[PDB]
Amino acid sequence: HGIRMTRISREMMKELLSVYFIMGSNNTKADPVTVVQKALKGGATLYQFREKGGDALTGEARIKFAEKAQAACREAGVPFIVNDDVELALNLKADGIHIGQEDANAKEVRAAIGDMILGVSAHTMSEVKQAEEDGADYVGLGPIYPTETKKDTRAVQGVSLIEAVRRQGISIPIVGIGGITIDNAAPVIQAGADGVSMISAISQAEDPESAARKFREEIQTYKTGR
Ligand SMILES: Cc1ncc(C[n+]2csc(CCOP(=O)(O)O)c2C)c(N)n1
Ligand SMILES: [Mg+2]
Repeated sequence: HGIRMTRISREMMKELLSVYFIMGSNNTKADPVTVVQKALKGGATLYQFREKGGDALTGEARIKFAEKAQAACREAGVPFIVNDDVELALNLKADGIHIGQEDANAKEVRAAIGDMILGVSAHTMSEVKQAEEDGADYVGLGPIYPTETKKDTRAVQGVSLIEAVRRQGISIPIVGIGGITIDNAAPVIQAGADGVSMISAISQAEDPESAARKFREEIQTYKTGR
């Protein structure tokens, strides 16, 4: 994953979304970079650096943590995505950026980042369509199941929006998010998603490596079987 000179293809985008681990320092009681390393070794296919709120790091300390997480992703051969912070993404030469409905407007972010990967969180059909017309490479849909990791979430929607987007014939890359565990991931893939994303199911696991590996095995099975 080098410096891109073309938009990512939908085929490659959908492969990367399979097991999409998201983490910051306030999401684990263990050493944060160690947790990221273990998730990548077990099989996460994409990583998002999300360091915000709670007792998150700030300043130089947050930047130095991001550089260590990015180096972990380079050693594993997995792309590094930054949540929210367009300037950090550009300064680190991240592989991409994830934004939501209250963040910078997708059209302006797509202008600022060239051919980097762009993800948008969406909760409704118009928001998916808008994200696609704005130049997103994928959408994050949810919350599928109840979750407390992110404070301010929208209402729990199950797989309803995923099915509705596939019914309207839209083929954009989709990752499901919100309260996903190894026990409830399969239906997200059966409804038509290209992957699952998680924080707690991996970051707070007794054994994050084995948790990542089990997700990778299960998601592969269900993508072939739907
Ligand atoms: C790919 C992507 N889609 C959406 C979001 C926003 N988001 C929605 S629910 C949630 C918490 C999940 O934690 P848990 O797995 O512990 O329930 C997050 C961070 C994002 N940052 N990235
Ligand atoms: Mg955001």
